[PDB]
Amino acid sequence: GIPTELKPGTNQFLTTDDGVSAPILPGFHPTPPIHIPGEVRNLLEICRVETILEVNNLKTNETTPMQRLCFPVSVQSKTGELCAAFRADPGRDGPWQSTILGQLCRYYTQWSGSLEVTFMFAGSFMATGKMLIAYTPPGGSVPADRITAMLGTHVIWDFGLQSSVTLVVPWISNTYTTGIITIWYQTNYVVPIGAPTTAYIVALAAAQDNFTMKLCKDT
Amino acid sequence: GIPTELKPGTNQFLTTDDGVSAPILPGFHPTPPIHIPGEVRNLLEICRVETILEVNNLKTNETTPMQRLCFPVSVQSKTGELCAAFRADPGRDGPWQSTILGQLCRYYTQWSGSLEVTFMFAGSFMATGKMLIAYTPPGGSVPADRITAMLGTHVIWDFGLQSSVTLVVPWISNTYTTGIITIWYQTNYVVPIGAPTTAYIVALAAAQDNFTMKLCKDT
Amino acid sequence: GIPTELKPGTNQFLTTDDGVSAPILPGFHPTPPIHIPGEVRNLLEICRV
Amino acid sequence: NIVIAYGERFFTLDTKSWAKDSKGWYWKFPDVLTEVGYRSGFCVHVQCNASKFHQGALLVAVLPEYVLGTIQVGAVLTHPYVLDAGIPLSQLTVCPHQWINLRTNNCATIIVPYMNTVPFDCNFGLLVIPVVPLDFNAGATSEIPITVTIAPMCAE
Amino acid sequence: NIVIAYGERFFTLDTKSWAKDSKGWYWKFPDVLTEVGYRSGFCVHVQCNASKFHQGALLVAVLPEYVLGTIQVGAVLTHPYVLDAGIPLSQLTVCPHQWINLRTNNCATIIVPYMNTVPFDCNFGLLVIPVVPLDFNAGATSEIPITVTIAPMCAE
Amino acid sequence: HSTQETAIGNFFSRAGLVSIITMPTDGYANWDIDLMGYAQLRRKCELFTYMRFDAEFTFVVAKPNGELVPQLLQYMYVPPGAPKPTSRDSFAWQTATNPSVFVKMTDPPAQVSVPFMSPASAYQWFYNMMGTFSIRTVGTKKSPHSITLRVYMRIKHVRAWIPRPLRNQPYLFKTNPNYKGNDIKCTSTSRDKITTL
Amino acid sequence: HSTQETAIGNFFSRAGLVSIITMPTDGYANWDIDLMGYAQLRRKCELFTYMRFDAEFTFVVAKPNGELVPQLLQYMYVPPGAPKPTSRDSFAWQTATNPSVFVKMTDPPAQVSVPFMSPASAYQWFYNMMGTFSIRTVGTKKSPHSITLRVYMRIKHVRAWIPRPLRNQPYLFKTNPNYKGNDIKCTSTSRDKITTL
Repeated sequence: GIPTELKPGTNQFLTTDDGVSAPILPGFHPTPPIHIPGEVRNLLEICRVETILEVNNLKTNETTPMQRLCFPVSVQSKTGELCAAFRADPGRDGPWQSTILGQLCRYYTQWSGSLEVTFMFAGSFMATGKMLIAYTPPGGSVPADRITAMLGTHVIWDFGLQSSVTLVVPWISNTYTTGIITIWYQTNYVVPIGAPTTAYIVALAAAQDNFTMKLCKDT
Repeated sequence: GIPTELKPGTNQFLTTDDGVSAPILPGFHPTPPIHIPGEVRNLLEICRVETILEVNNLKTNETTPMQRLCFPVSVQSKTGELCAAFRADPGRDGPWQSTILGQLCRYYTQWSGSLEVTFMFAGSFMATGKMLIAYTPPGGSVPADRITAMLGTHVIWDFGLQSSVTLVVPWISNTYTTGIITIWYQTNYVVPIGAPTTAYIVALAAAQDNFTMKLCKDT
Repeated sequence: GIPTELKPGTNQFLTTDDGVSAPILPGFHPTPPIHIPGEVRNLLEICRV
Repeated sequence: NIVIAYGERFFTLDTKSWAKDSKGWYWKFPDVLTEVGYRSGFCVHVQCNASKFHQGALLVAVLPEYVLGTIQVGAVLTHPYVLDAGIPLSQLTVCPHQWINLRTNNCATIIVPYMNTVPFDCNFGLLVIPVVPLDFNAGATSEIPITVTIAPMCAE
Repeated sequence: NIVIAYGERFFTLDTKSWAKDSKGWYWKFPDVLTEVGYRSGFCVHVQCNASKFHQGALLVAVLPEYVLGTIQVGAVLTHPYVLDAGIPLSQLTVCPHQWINLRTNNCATIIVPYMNTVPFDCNFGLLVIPVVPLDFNAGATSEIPITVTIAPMCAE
Repeated sequence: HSTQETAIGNFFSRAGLVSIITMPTDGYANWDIDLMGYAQLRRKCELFTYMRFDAEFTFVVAKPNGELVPQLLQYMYVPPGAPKPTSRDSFAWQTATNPSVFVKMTDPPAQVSVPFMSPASAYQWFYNMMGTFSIRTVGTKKSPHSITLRVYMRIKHVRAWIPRPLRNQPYLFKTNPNYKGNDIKCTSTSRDKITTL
Repeated sequence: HSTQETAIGNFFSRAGLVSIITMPTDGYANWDIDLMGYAQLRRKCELFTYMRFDAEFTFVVAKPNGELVPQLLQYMYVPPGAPKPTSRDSFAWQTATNPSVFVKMTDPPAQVSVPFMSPASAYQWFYNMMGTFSIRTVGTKKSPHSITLRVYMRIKHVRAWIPRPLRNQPYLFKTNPNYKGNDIKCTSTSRDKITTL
């Protein structure tokens, strides 16, 4: 025979080995696969669709969970005041627990990339107004009024012409890094007679094409 | 020596392994084979011959088992009535236990393909008549008369001109799927003087060239 | 190291095996053979007289 | 705005009344056409007729192998937050979906091809869920009709 | 209608009388020609003479290495359902066979070549079994003769 | 960096425990192969609808407390559609069509690969019977040693189709995706006001 | 799918038990090699008439209850036409023309391949003596351990000729295909009428 040797590391069972084993049925021929549409080759194809967030997660909405998908605007609110504010972290608890991006990043540890947040108005056609979607850089502070929030990164969204605005987050990371998005009242909500006084905004969230993650971890 | 390692899965005895062992007689020369006719290379060469079924498996034919191979026709039977009916499953018990197709499919679990059933008349030459060989699709119901059995898949077999009819089953499968073949009296059995009043029909069964099977199982 | 496996049939001693063993004298040079007449290559050369 | 699922005559059902406290409706395919008028495709059309003084938003989305759980007209959803199957409403956009927002557009159509492990054989469902509720003033029409139009394609 | 087994002078034996309660006859080859008139072939011819008023069916089939079990003229089978060997009659068509049906044809011949593990050396049998019994009316001939004609080929 | 870590093959790697079998001093067990045996590997498999893969098993066997004894065992795999052993000395243990392995306890554990055993083209969790295992000790006498073992299962050549929303409610039964109707817990965590960051 | 599963080679695979040998506290056994030893592998071999193959044996040896002891054994194969050992210390155990193997009980089992040992071109069940095995423990003293073992046999390079109708009657003897004449059981199952589907 040929001379051999036993290196240290034999007769052990590692759980993450690429070991080709002997088949239990050598003469079996499996069923040949056919074309089934919607093949998922990577987990990033699921993390790139716009799913609904839960920004309105109050204490009184625990009994009726259908009101957690929309936050309301109204006429009695004054100008230059705050409507909503939320963090921009998919891993930690909060509004990002309800999206598929924040549920697949729980299976990993580190993630880095860019995101996008798409809002949608569901009000009357005869109503018009203006909203301010401000984004603060990570490491800064929350703005106190509409003036200092305009100096940073922001977009003016008027729903009298459009119906959906898309705000893109430049970069997030996780090894504070918080990307607080505030919703400000630029102009007041004006309606004619017959139109409803309150409306609702539904916020969506998805990731971009440069959002990678690693270090798989079981929950 | 060369560095080696012992992967998990050594010192075990699998019963279905392709392991080349050491011969017990290295210097022995076996007898060279000669040409013997009738070589069977696959089990489907045995499943493609027309063997006799047992359709007439009654309770009174257990003492004399020679009468189980033929079912009788007669003159006193009226028109538009049923003569015989049987299932079209080779695996389960019934008329298909007596054929070589239903005895080799007991060694497997799943089978799928097309079959054929060949009838044969053994009556007098001076006799004539007509029979109806109806086949219902799987999932349907048994027909109640000759009228609704004609609307499906059927063949008119007159033994005054021919002597053998071949009915082909389109598809059977096993993962109800029953392929009930009914024998109807189209016209009455007419004979001249001197001719015998009763005759007998012998049913044969074989598989087609697209009948495969897998998942070998010991009985 | 390379991944290996132990098939059923190891640590056994068959009496009719063609197994090349280690020599007990590696540095020894045997006596070279010379031409000796009457070489029997097969047992049928004795059964044909 | 034609959406095709995963990148690959005209029967008209009954009209559902979108009330102020509606929860949702679902239809099982292809059971919805087994009494009016296997391998096939589908081309469904969901459209509603509302005025410019009504507000609301619907979420039409197909769902293959949608099975339910124990607590032609279509049944009414009891708990629309978990869809009576444990899956959330907010993650339903991973399926081929469409938004029916009453501010801009009043039509939604989804092209659904055949999808099964066996080529010849209830395949999928169709959920219409009022995410944003209907709101109006006094004197307007209290109900908004929702009509579903199904068109089969290349039946075998 | 020449059938050859597995795709590769004229001696006349005695005539057997097909009665109404006949069970079957079998002949052992090549023992049937060892007193009238090794490697060889065979060409057997089984034919019967019946009128157009008799009905019945015979099954002639060769069987290599047909051994029996304990309960020129040929012996009479006792249990024709199991052929006195445990094998059934209904599966006998896996051998080279021929059907002698009295409605259409009255002849049957089988070409049997040499078949053994050793080329130079009872090889096969020949079963004639009345599957469908003979039936007639009163006044007709009660017996039908069955003649067997054997022709050897390329004897060595 | 590349996008190799989020592939469908590496997402179902790193084989974990799927069963635990305790055989104290009957003598035979019958464990049905099922993926939904724990809380893990059920929420991860319900992300899709159609899955196609093969299996890879490992039987780590020991005593209840650490040590090993020289005992010979047998792990017989029953194919789908075959009768299970109902006794210790039944006729199913000598069936040639049921493949089995014969390893000892002082042996590195067995490595058995089970192929795709479904009559369809892929598995289906929402509307399979991949197989059952049977473990017994050889011999005609009762072995005086308590035997316990755990089975680890890997999933190779993963192919997925039709992604599905992830389950956020706890399970009650293991046949249907049921939930409790007395309360519906929220997926997200709540705060006191919508303005408090 | 293809027609590979119904081949003649895969139909005689998946080696099963062909013998069981119990040696309690004589010291030697003589087991004749025969295929028709069980109900299996006799109905499957009587489907044809001429078979040509080689053999492959495995001797799984243990105690009556699980455990193993460090004992040295010897499995001597007797060729067809050689005298069998009639005693424990006979002269046949030291015959050089009879090949033998020497394995222990703490050893993975032996793998012995027996070739086609017939003087004709194929085996014949309807009108061979493939060989006999002899198993004993080495030494001149009685070993104080009850030894039992089972033999598994594989069939490789299968070639078949002249298909035959399958046996549906139970066997009585193992030399001739006899049946009982007091009753003839039907192959098929009976029903009350020919019209009842």
